[PDB]
Amino acid sequence: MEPLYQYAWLIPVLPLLGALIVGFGLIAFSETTSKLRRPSAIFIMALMAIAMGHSLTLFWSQVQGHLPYTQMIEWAAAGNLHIAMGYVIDPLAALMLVIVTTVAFLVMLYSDGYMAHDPGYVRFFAYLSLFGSSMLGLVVSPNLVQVYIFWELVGMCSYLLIGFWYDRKSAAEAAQKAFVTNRVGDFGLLLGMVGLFWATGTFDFAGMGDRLTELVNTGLLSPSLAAILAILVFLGPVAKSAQFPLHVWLPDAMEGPTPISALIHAATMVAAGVFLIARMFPVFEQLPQVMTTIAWTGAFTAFMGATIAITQNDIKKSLAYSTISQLGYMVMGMGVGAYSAGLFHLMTHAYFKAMLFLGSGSVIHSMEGVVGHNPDLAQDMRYMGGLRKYMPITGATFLVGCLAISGVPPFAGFWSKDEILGAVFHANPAMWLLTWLTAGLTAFYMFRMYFMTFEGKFRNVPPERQEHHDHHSHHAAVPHESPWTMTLPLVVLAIPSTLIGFVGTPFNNLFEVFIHAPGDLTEFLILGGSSVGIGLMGITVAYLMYLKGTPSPQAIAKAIQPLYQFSLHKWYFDELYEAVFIKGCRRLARQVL
Amino acid sequence: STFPWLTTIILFPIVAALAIPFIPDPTGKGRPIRWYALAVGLIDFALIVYAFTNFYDLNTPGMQLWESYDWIPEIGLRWSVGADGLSMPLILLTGFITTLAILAAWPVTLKPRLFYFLMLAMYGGQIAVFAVQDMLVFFLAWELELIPVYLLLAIWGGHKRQYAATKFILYTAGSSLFILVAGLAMAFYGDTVSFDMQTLAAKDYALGFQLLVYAGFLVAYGVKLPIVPLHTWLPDAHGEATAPVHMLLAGILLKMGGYALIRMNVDMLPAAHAKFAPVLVILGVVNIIYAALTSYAQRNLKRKIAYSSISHIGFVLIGIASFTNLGMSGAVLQMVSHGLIGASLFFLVGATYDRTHTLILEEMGGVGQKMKKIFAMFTACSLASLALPGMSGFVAELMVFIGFATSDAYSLPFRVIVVFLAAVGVILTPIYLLSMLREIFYGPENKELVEHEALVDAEPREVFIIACLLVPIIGIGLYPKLLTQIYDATTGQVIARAREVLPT
Amino acid sequence: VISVKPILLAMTPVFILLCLFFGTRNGFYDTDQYHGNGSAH
Amino acid sequence: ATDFNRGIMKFDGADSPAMIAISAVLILGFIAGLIWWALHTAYA
Ligand SMILES: CCCCCCCCCCCCCCCC(=O)OC[C@H](CO[C@@H]1O[C@H](CS(=O)(=O)O)[C@@H](O)[C@H](O)[C@H]1O)OC(=O)CCCCCCCCCCCCCCC
Ligand SMILES: CCCCCCCCCCCCCCCC(=O)OC[C@H](CO[C@@H]1O[C@H](CS(=O)(=O)O)[C@@H](O)[C@H](O)[C@H]1O)OC(=O)CCCCCCCCCCCCCCC
Ligand SMILES: CCCCCCCCCCCCCCCC(=O)OC[C@H](CO[C@@H]1O[C@H](CS(=O)(=O)O)[C@@H](O)[C@H](O)[C@H]1O)OC(=O)CCCCCCCCCCCCCCC
Ligand SMILES: CCCCCCCCCCCCCCCC(=O)OC[C@H](COP(=O)(O)OC[C@@H](O)CO)OC(=O)CCCCCCCCCCCCCCC
Ligand SMILES: CCCCCCCCCCCCCCCC(=O)OC[C@H](COP(=O)(O)OC[C@@H](O)CO)OC(=O)CCCCCCCCCCCCCCC
Ligand SMILES: CCCCCCCCCCCCCCCC(=O)OC[C@H](COP(=O)(O)OC[C@@H](O)CO)OC(=O)CCCCCCCCCCCCCCC
Ligand SMILES: CCCCCCCCCCCCCCCC(=O)OC[C@H](COP(=O)(O)OC[C@@H](O)CO)OC(=O)CCCCCCCCCCCCCCC
Ligand SMILES: CC1=C(/C=C/C(C)=C/C=C/C(C)=C/C=C/C=C(C)/C=C/C=C(C)/C=C/C2=C(C)CCCC2(C)C)C(C)(C)CCC1
Ligand SMILES: CC1=C(/C=C/C(C)=C/C=C/C(C)=C/C=C/C=C(C)/C=C/C=C(C)/C=C/C2=C(C)CCCC2(C)C)C(C)(C)CCC1
Repeated sequence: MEPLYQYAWLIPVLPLLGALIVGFGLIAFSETTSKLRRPSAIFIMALMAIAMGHSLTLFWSQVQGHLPYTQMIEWAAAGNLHIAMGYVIDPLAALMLVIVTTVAFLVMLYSDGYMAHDPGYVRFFAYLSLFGSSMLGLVVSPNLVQVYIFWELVGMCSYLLIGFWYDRKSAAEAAQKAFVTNRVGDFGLLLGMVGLFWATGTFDFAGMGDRLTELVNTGLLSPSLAAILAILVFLGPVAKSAQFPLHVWLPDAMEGPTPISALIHAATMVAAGVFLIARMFPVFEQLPQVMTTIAWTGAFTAFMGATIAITQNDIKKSLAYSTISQLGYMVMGMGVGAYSAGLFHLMTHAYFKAMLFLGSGSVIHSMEGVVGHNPDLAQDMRYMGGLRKYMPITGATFLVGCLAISGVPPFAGFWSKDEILGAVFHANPAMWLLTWLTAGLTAFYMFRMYFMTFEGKFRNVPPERQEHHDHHSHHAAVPHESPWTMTLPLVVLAIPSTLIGFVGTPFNNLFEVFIHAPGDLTEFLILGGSSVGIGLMGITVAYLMYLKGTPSPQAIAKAIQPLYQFSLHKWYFDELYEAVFIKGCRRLARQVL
Repeated sequence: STFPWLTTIILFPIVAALAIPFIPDPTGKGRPIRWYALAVGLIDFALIVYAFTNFYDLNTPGMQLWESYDWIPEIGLRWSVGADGLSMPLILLTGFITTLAILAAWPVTLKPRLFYFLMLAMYGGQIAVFAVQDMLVFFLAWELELIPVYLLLAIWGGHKRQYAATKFILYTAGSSLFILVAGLAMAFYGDTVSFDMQTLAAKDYALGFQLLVYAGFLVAYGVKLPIVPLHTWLPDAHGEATAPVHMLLAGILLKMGGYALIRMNVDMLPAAHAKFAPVLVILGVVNIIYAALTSYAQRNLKRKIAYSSISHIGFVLIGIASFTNLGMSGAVLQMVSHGLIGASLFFLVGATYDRTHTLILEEMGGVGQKMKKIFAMFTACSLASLALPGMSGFVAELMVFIGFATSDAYSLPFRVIVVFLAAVGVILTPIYLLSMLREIFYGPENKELVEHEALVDAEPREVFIIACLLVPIIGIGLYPKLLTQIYDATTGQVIARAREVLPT
Repeated sequence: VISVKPILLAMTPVFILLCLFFGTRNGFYDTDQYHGNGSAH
Repeated sequence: ATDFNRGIMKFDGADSPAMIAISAVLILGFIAGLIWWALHTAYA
């Protein structure tokens, strides 16, 4: 038990050790180890299985009932200032650790068969193991300096994961835009860390909390400076994750392989921006104005993503904007005071979002088997039709995911969504009704995606484009089916979506007594009933609009021209965001030169 | 302990360079010359390591190896050598960088004799600068490096190198103009005319005389170390060069001007150092800002990396005047990290210059479709250069920020303004290094670039040099306590004296 | 505390030994592969 | 002059003296004002 907790530090080291072993030999020979594709992946799979078993053992020991462990040591000491680094063991840390390890293991199990036609196979597994090791290091980190260290590591490895094929020109600018988008939040977190070390200097979180409490009690500073420092702290997860000012990096980072976005969107870059505010909750509980502006910008970006993701012809961009909308929900709930409910909503959202991205990647791979190497004719929705009879279990899994993201009967996201709406209705009625309309607006385009992707008649390609399927892949005429590789995680990730709905009920409320903040109501039922009513409204609108077809959207597009054309591109966001900034920077650098 | 070590380490390349014009008949290109020079550099680095690991202690804060030799009964030229705390890793960096630069100079055909002779002559002076503990012999060793690097950049470089070489030698002469005056001014005040270093720090001067001496020091140290009014020589110096001379140009030669900038202007006189500390901090901030904004609009491949030397030495210019123990201790680590990054990056630039003759970022569109080790090494060196925490650049700038955050006499406006400006400086500094990697490799395959020139994938020899240059940066960035204990007592004594002199 | 001398004395002899072993390794500057004297000019 | 505008940095005013003169005197004025403000603000 106690040696098991003393030796609980090599778990993020062994995937890093495997990545070092792979990368030391991949650049030394690059012709001998290039033939070895399968056992070099089997070794990484065995290391990830050992890490998953260690994570399950630590989570079982934490749920059995113990004390939160800590281990710190001196790192770059000085005469007066001493910096301590190490690892903390928390039940929330193990709860995120099992999620990260299970998601990485299922992504590697998908990429075992997804990359069976690409010559680059060993660098993909090495970079995925490096991403998993950096995320496992980011989970267990009690000091904010190593939070910044693993933040930079996640940003660098995501910059490596975006540019993989180095053939397309969109992914060239996408990684360079995403790195400076992360650099804006890194600048904000650096200013926040500088201000926090200027005021405080006790490196613990609770020590910083009660030191700031004693510095607020005995009058030494102004609360406006603490508000500016809290805004600078929040500015990190604004630009790293998706928010109102900085969210245009995510459709650029969408372009690439599907196991890349399956790790980026699930619990690694999405969960880290929430976990930074989760570790800074006693600092943020002192003043409420930063909590109100956090909830306001979360409700604003949730309202923005729902109106963007309607008229989108790409499946992965609409999935990413729905992820932005759910980020708005969980950020607004964390600003209100739905902390444990926001963490449970993040867990549920990652649980169905990884499965939904794997199903979308299976549909994309089937359309790659049908339609050739043109990506714009492959990710479009005008060609999707009649995919239910060819993909029965994949279509059923996508239906389960698209129904659990709504949850008009009692399901996984149902209780978490009603707890979020109850917290906002306790906070503010206007944001509650805004999120109530947003919850129907997201179900509208969700069921639009479900009724345009699988159900309907089979639609072919017009003869203006090329019609061949022998460019650089296999030869197949009918839409085929993945035999055993891609079908396994789609049925593994089904039973958590059933289990966490009954395990996270508000009656027993085990998640509240398991994860707590460090320090029966009928109105809940009628807000839940209003959510079911607007979900049924969204279902009955999006059903016959695309299956029956009597409210045809062409007459609706001819009806409202400017409201459609303003949100058609994205929302007229990027053409104002990049243009004058890049031109001003170019003119300033030209004048300086 | 009774044997002279540093004197023989300095004098051994100067003696061994006399065998370079001898050279029994190779009947070839000059391969015995480089095979002898590599062995000479290897045994010199082995002697440096063997002298460091035995006699250098970490307890005495003064000088461990103290050897004095009476040269003449005249003026005061005295061969007195001494190793300090913050100068002991500098010699081990000098020997390592010069050994790998000797090993990296394989394709030399046009006059290798004078090349390796000037290399072995500059390797003696690069240790004689850091090992001397005099006032006049230090100026002699500073003017010793005047001729050989100028001669190498004259006999080979890019285009119009004759305009750059004369400007470089006249800039170095203008740098050396003030050193003799500023050394004789502090020595001719009162009595004790002898030029011992330990007696010059105990002398007392007036306020205006110390201000004039500090101005004469800062003019030469602003000519040497590049600041925004005196950095016009550096694009012409570091853009028009080849790789094995550019390694020594961008490594220890830039830290030579920063080591003396600490050792004279803090230990000799700290009273006038505090009056120019906000000016030096603001000049380093403007340096960090101006280097990225100048290098982003540049189209040349080598000046784009040469301005990164200014962008990285601005952090040292900030951290020198921080008046903190951690801020003073992080400057040596930042200098070592910047040298180890810039030498590898400029050797890599000089290596990829031979595969693609055009030095334009527009035609370079499809160089990554054939060779992948070159692209992987460039991505690894760039990511080591920008902000990464596994390498010690982030640890060095974190030490600078932490040492500048807890300072004195700059309470309300100055710390937050300088921190907010250095934050947008580190916003601006990865932009051009990202855009270069986006424009050169990431793109379609150019047909004319393959039709005109044919590129060949890299050797396993080229992997070995970058593998030897990358591992000490990761070893320092993973465990920064290895370099701390070397000069912790010296930096503590320096900061204690600087806080004893500074009132309030 | 970690010292520098026992980790440097165990890493420098293999560093001395690998220099000549990688110096005999070549192949790019061998047949012709290049039109030039070695410098920039 | 001729080898400075070949990529995405092409503008209309690059070698005109009337623009670069006022830009240079504005940059030098802000540099001198920042140096004077940091000299008269610190140690007080
Ligand atoms: C209600 C008010 C709300 C206010 C909201 C404020 C938001 C501030 C953050 C905005 C972030 C915008 C990121 C844009 C990234 C992008 O365009 O691509 C990435 C580009 C690439 O450009 C170029 O891009 C080219 C490719 S392409 O153009 O992008 O296609 C490429 O070829 C080239 O190499 C490269 O140079 O990177 C840039 O060089 C500029 C990055 C953005 C600069 C950040 C500094 C801005 C500070 C704002 C100061 C505010 C003033 C007020 C202070 C209170
Ligand atoms: C603040 C402290 C400053 C300390 C440094 C100054 C100390 C005093 C230096 C003494 C002055 C030297 C006078 C002789 C110069 C000369 O002979 O030039 C002849 C050469 C030949 O020119 C070139 O020559 C080329 C032909 S060839 O190379 O000569 O063969 C030809 O092609 C080309 O057209 C032509 O341009 O000119 C140059 O190379 C330009 C460099 C000249 C160096 C002068 C240093 C003076 C700097 C003033 C301080 C600047 C301050 C900046 C901040 C405001
Ligand atoms: C502590 C933090 C440390 C951070 C370190 C950051 C390193 C960043 C490196 C980024 C390199 C980008 C290259 C992208 C791929 C490419 O184009 O080249 C592909 C070539 C392969 O060659 C060729 O590759 C071809 C495949 S293909 O072209 O890519 O399709 C193949 O066909 C051919 O046979 C073969 O010759 O290069 C390789 O893949 C060699 C491996 C380089 C990858 C490094 C792995 C990183 C491990 C981290 C270790 C951490 C150390 C911790 C220390 C305690
Ligand atoms: C002072 C020290 C400063 C730090 C310097 C660091 C030195 C580290 C250098 C190693 C990086 C090597 C990169 C080579 C990679 C490379 O580019 O070369 C590859 C080379 C083989 O290449 P080939 O010539 O086959 O080329 C491949 C072609 O055939 C293509 O098919 O492999 C070798 O034989 C070297 C293997 C490394 C062997 C390392 C052995 C280390 C032994 C250490 C013994 C320790 C004893 C410890 C006792 C406690
Ligand atoms: C601050 C600035 C805000 C500016 C943007 C405004 C955002 C405001 C929100 C408007 C919604 C989006 C409109 C644009 C979005 C848009 O343009 O696309 C809406 C979409 C149009 O069809 P598509 O975009 O699929 O069409 C693509 C084709 O047109 C291509 O030819 O379908 C609708 O018309 C359905 C709307 C019925 C809605 C009525 C259903 C009844 C709802 C239930 C009753 C309860 C009331 C609840 C509240 C409604
Ligand atoms: C302490 C040294 C500080 C550096 C000072 C050196 C300044 C550079 C020398 C002047 C240029 C000489 C060209 C001569 C021309 C010459 O006679 O040799 C010319 C000879 C020709 O060899 P190559 O094979 O290059 O011939 C050209 C062929 O490639 C045909 O294309 O080159 C050498 O062997 C260079 C030998 C070094 C010659 C310089 C030796 C200087 C010894 C004295 C150094 C000072 C001692 C100071 C007291 C300690
Ligand atoms: C997520 C974070 C993960 C971070 C993990 C990173 C850990 C890094 C910490 C390093 C500091 C280690 C200090 C321990 C070392 C220690 O405590 O023992 C030091 C020990 C000294 O032995 P003794 O004290 O018995 O020796 C007394 C005698 O030395 C007296 O002369 O042995 C060593 O010298 C080991 C040999 C160096 C071995 C170097 C290993 C690395 C070699 C890599 C070669 C390059 C590989 C290239 C591949 C291409
Ligand atoms: C929280 C939040 C927010 C935020 C946002 C953001 C994220 C922003 C950004 C930020 C930023 C983005 C910042 C920046 C700024 C800074 C600055 C403004 C800088 C400056 C610059 C300069 C200063 C330059 C110039 C110069 C020259 C010309 C040369 C050298 C010198 C000098 C440096 C002077 C808001 C409110 C929206 C709302 C929502 C939430
Ligand atoms: C001489 C010298 C030094 C040193 C010291 C030391 C301390 C050493 C080492 C240390 C250590 C203890 C380290 C080690 C560890 C780590 C590692 C081992 C790493 C790894 C890496 C690798 C191997 C990789 C590779 C690569 C990659 C990553 C990718 C791409 C490619 C390449 C190749 C780059 C000093 C500092 C005084 C300074 C001066 C000089």
